[PDB]
Amino acid sequence: LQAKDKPTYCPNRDDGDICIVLNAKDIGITGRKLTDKFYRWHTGYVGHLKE
Amino acid sequence: PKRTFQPSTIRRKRNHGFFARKATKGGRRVIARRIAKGRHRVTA
Amino acid sequence: KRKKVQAVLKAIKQSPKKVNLVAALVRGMRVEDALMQLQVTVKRASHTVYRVIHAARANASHNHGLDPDRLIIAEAFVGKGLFKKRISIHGKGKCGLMIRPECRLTVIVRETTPEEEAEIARLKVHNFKKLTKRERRLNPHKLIETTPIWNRRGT
Amino acid sequence: MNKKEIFKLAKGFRGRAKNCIRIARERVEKALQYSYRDRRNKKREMRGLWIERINAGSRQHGVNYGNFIHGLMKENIQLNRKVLSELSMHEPYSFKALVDVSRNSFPGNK
Amino acid sequence: AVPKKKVSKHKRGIRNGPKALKPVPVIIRCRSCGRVKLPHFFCCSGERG
Amino acid sequence: KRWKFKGGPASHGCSKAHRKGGSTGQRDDPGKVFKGRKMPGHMGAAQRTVKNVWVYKIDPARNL
Amino acid sequence: ALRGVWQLQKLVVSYCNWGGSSRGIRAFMESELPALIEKNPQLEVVTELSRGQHPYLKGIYRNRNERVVCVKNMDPDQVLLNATRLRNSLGRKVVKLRTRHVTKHPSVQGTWTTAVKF
RNA sequence: UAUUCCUCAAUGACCGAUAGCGUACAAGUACCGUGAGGGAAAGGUGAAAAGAACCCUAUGACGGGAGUGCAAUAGAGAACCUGAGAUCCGAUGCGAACAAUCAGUCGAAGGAGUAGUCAAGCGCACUCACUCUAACGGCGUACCUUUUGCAUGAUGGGUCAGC
Ligand SMILES: [K+]
Ligand SMILES: [K+]
Ligand SMILES: [K+]
Ligand SMILES: [Mg+2]
Ligand SMILES: [Mg+2]
Ligand SMILES: [Mg+2]
Ligand SMILES: [Mg+2]
Ligand SMILES: [Mg+2]
Ligand SMILES: [Mg+2]
Ligand SMILES: [Mg+2]
Ligand SMILES: [Mg+2]
Ligand SMILES: [Mg+2]
Ligand SMILES: [Mg+2]
Ligand SMILES: [Mg+2]
Ligand SMILES: [Mg+2]
Ligand SMILES: [Mg+2]
Ligand SMILES: [Mg+2]
Ligand SMILES: [Mg+2]
Ligand SMILES: [Mg+2]
Ligand SMILES: [Mg+2]
Ligand SMILES: [Mg+2]
Ligand SMILES: [Mg+2]
Ligand SMILES: [Mg+2]
Ligand SMILES: [Mg+2]
Ligand SMILES: [Mg+2]
Ligand SMILES: [Mg+2]
Ligand SMILES: [Mg+2]
Ligand SMILES: [Mg+2]
Ligand SMILES: [Mg+2]
Ligand SMILES: [Mg+2]
Ligand SMILES: [Mg+2]
Ligand SMILES: [Mg+2]
Ligand SMILES: [Mg+2]
Ligand SMILES: [Zn+2]
Repeated sequence: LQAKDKPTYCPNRDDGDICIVLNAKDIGITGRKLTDKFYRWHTGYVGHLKE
Repeated sequence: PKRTFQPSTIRRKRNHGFFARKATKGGRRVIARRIAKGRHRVTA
Repeated sequence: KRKKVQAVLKAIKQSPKKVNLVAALVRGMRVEDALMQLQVTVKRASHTVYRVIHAARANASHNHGLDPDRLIIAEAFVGKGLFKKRISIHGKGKCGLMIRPECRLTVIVRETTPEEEAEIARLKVHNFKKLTKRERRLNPHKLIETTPIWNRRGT
Repeated sequence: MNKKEIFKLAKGFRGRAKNCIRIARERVEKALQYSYRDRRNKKREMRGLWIERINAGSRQHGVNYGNFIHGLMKENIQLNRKVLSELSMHEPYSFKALVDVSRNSFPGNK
Repeated sequence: AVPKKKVSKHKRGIRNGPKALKPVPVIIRCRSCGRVKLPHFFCCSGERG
Repeated sequence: KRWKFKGGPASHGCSKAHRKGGSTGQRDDPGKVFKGRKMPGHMGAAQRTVKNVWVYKIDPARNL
Repeated sequence: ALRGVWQLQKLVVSYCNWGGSSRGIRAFMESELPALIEKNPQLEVVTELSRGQHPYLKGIYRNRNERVVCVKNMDPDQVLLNATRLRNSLGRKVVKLRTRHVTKHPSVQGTWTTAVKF
């Protein structure tokens, strides 16, 4: 996506290719990350950190 | 409130007048100092 | 021959901000449309800007041979003048500094180009389009002429 | 430094930093310090750009930069990184020839 | 409370932006007396008043 | 009126803070006013729903 | 000289025969000016007198450019060095060099694109 | 031999309108104080007033023409030679309402305006042409003083001109 595999790479331009990812529900996850990895975010109100 | 300057012409002439300054030795030096400086109003 | 004709009024006893607030309304307007808008704008500076625009049209007509029906307001700007310094007295023995202001007004007019006349004719046809500020100042209002009629049989 | 010479260098500065001598003298000196530092930082920035382009050109044929540059060192080919990157961008077949020569020289592990 | 810093020209102009005047959409002039007026303003009554 | 606050006393020395809200935060940690703080503003004229309200009678001739 | 065409055309030497700041440029004319004229046949050397002013060397080029170097209070070696600098220059404006390799065809085999096959 | 309330003549590597006496100008004035006392500010049209007859628009010319004059922004009523800066209002070109920070520096797509050279066939490609703007990327916590040590939430400074 960064177009870092093209020999005409320039950092200040956007010339990456288009990535089409198939079968996203069959991605592999190792270990116990299904029940031990969390996504957390704060909604701006005090005491409202969500996981 | 009652301010400090309460005017009275006879009191002014009796304290800072020409013949009140001319009466004592300090006032005569005041008159000499005023004339030497060049004041228009030598006395009050 | 002469492209631009100006008229300057000095020593107006008002604020430059207050005068410029009305002077910025009429920039880029036609003269006979600005004169009509200044007669329905309720401000103190409206009479002054009316006088200066009137004098500019008169100068262009009389001295330099320009056509009064085809004048447009190229520029209209405000400069400072001789400010008068007085003292304002507050409570508790303090003071500030008060200013009585004075300004000058300059109005510059020119003849409308034939291309701009074609623009005005294109703008006066009916369309639903959003107008930019230049086109809106070129076509500012709808002028309606009415006659008084006594005993128009109704209410 | 002169006042007018600072007012020439503060040309194009936003705000009161192009009119007032007290404000313009501070911002001009910071600009001169940035220019002095960036005369040294430009060299590192450009060399990193060359390495990125050489690596991108070389990995197309399956050879890493680290193997490719050491193969050209082993074959006593003394083209520097700037010229190599320009070759990768503008002469793809000569760069492919250089990649093949370097692969025959130093294949590395893996 | 006092202002902590000086208000720059950029911020002063942004503040005074929306307060500028706007033109009037409809203007009427009487054909007889020639007065320029807004709608719903009375100037003249016709003849035989 | 909006949030049924108590306000301040009507006597005993209180000066010009009879119906004001009082404090609006703690000092310096956090150093800011929290979101959702109860403050004066426009009241009512919003949409509300009343649940479990009982139908007593029906007049189909007049649709009442 | 741009593609064989010499760009400096006129070299004006303005001096003064009375003032003390023109001693170096005066002594430059007897010593180094004939050698410069003899070794530069294509160049035109003009001599001007301006009493009571400071001396200078003015170079006038083909692209309608004038470059003036004031040579007050200088030595003949410095005056000759600045005359040589005037001769060796194309008369272009003194700005930063953007590129040190000027080309109009950057590629012979064609610039790499996405649709390049090997 | 000492001094200058005084007079006459002369000199200055003394000053030149924030300087020189407090006072280049009706100053120990105006103004402040009960009083003793304190104590300012403010120079210049043009060679000569020839200081703008007359016309137009406004209540009113200080405006726009006309005329005098070398010159009129050289057009003033204790002020008009030159006319800098902070500051205010406009015009032209580019950026600018989905993107944050001592506001720059190093690269830079694009947009806009404008030049010249001459061999060859009066085109066209050459001058990295030149000037203004800068989407986007990397990097970047003001200055002075005082300190073992300050982006410091330690001091000082609203800005400009003169001293
Ligand atoms: K003049
Ligand atoms: K940047
Ligand atoms: K403190
Ligand atoms: Mg009051
Ligand atoms: Mg009082
Ligand atoms: Mg103030
Ligand atoms: Mg004020
Ligand atoms: Mg209670
Ligand atoms: Mg109560
Ligand atoms: Mg109370
Ligand atoms: Mg109280
Ligand atoms: Mg003085
Ligand atoms: Mg002066
Ligand atoms: Mg003065
Ligand atoms: Mg008195
Ligand atoms: Mg007059
Ligand atoms: Mg003169
Ligand atoms: Mg300015
Ligand atoms: Mg603009
Ligand atoms: Mg955008
Ligand atoms: Mg921001
Ligand atoms: Mg740059
Ligand atoms: Mg460009
Ligand atoms: Mg172009
Ligand atoms: Mg950063
Ligand atoms: Mg300490
Ligand atoms: Mg120390
Ligand atoms: Mg630090
Ligand atoms: Mg601080
Ligand atoms: Mg701070
Ligand atoms: Mg201290
Ligand atoms: Mg402070
Ligand atoms: Mg200063
Ligand atoms: Zn009417």
